[PDB]
Amino acid sequence: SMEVVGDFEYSKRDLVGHGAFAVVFRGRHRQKTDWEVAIKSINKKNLSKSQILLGKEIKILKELQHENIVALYDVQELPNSVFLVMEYCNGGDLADYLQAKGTLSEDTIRVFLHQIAAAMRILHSKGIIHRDLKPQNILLSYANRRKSSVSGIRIKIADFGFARYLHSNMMAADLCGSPMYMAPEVIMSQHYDAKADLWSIGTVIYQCLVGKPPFQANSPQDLRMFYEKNRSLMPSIPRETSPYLANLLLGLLQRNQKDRMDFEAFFSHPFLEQGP
Amino acid sequence: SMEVVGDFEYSKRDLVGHGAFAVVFRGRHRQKTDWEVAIKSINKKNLSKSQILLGKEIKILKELQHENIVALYDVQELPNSVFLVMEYCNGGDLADYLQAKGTLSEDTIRVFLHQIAAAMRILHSKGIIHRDLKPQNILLSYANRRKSSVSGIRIKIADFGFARYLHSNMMAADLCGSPMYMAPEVIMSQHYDAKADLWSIGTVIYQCLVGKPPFQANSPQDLRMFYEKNRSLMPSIPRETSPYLANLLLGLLQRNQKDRMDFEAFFSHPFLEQGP
Ligand SMILES: O=C(NCCCNc1nc(Nc2cccc(CN3CCOCC3)c2)ncc1C1CC1)C1CCC1
Ligand SMILES: O=C(NCCCNc1nc(Nc2cccc(CN3CCOCC3)c2)ncc1C1CC1)C1CCC1
Ligand SMILES: [Cl-]
Ligand SMILES: [Cl-]
Repeated sequence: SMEVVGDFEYSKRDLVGHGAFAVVFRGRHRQKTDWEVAIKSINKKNLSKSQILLGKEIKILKELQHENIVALYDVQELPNSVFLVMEYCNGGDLADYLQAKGTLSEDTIRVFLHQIAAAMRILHSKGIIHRDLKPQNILLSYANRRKSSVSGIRIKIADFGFARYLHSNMMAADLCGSPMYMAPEVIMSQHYDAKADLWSIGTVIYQCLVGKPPFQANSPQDLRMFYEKNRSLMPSIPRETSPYLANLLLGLLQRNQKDRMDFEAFFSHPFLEQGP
Repeated sequence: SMEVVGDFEYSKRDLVGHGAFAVVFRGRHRQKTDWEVAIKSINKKNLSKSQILLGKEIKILKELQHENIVALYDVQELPNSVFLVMEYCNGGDLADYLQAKGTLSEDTIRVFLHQIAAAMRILHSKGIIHRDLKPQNILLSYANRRKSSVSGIRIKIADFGFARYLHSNMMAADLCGSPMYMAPEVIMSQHYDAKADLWSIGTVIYQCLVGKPPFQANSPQDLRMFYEKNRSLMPSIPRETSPYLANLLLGLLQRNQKDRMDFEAFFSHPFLEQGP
């Protein structure tokens, strides 16, 4: 029993992930059957009870077209559900890759980070923040399943469900007329969460290096309060960590956004600029 | 020549406002012709080139149903355009009312502010900020055109095109799974623009009292830079202003968001709690 979604199909058995409002299946083109796809099914009624808008991810994925961001191939609307047909990542997620490898070398981390940074450059230039980056939505794709080493992995960022747009300066003036009544922080495009992804990336790199996240907690409750109470945190960096990677990690893992490394500093951090 | 929009109609001659992506016409129910409506026409192609999502205003207007917020009656989608059929405000905007009256008494300001505050309470409870409040989208409605004095005016907030949702604490955990990789400012719901509307309201009240906005500028450019350069501003309050209204104005018109009065303080400000 295959479900049909435009020119594609999937089995409901082939679940490859899910969240509150969506499930994702491995599927394929119905005729070009070696063209695998990831089909995301969103329940409309469940979604309208959140603040999440239905067309946000669609629009973002079209605007973010790039080799380190999952592609969107088709949208199919039904009475109850919307289907997004997107790029399938045949390597699964970074979480599983880490479980299998334990910890990554600094050389491997550098290669992955170069790709994550490329993704982040395209988000940055469109004023998009992801806000929920984690090993579960940083995905691995192998172009040939023969080339199965690090140099055959292409990283692709997924799940923009919790993402948001940041306006620029005239992005406020150009559509909202005279700004005379507009709050200064809106006119000036001041955004508390503009560096959210940089923290995330920090936690992920740290976990690649060390084998655990830098600040664990038994629940969402504990982690909120731990971050509430401790207004300044030092992650534990192993002594063996190269000086520049440690510098990068401590810059990313700044509890206070204003003290956190910004994108240009991240993109041009000396750890990232290397040869082999 | 009347255009038809579901059970309603309008003339293209009866333009009552516009912006970058929309025009609004006075119209009416086709059979109950004394039921006036405001019909907003949005060009789809123009809109998709902005960051603005098409269904945002629709969803917000449904969630904000309230007597000081324009109602949404119908949505009609066409190949090129979406039409929103909304509550018509037969009194026009506050801008025109101010042009005609010059300046308002403190008693009148108190009555208008009570209604604006009621609107703000419903936004606040749904975590919505408007971000572009101004005299042009704070509208006047008269239920009987006979009762034409202040006590016959009902204030209604309009144009949520530039509005945004703020998540709550578990609004992050409840949909985005484990928050272990999530930025602290995202987990904690820290928002630079959470008080944007309070500044706006400040500028509007000030203009009602004084007859001009507190910080004029020849362009959007000047106003941005003036706010960039001057990190602390004192609005000029007339000596005749009642002490508590002056206090309220200076609390709202804080250039720096962190020093600005918050919603609960605004809603319970002693100027607002009065009898006649
Ligand atoms: O997209 C989400 N999470 C990311 C993981 C699931 N989605 C994807 N998974 C994948 N592939 C995948 C993810 C996890 C596991 C696997 C299955 N493994 C493949 C290799 O090893 C065998 C099993 C494959 N590719 C693409 C995608 C996204 C839609 C474009 C959210 C879950 C609701 C949306
Ligand atoms: O909604 C917008 N701006 C607010 C003013 C235009 N819209 C409205 N105007 C009004 N009425 C209105 C506004 C300005 C002028 C007038 C015309 N006057 C009526 C009384 O005196 C005679 C002329 C009437 N009512 C409702 C609405 C909004 C859609 C629900 C934006 C313009 C693109 C969206
Ligand atoms: Cl957004
Ligand atoms: Cl939003």
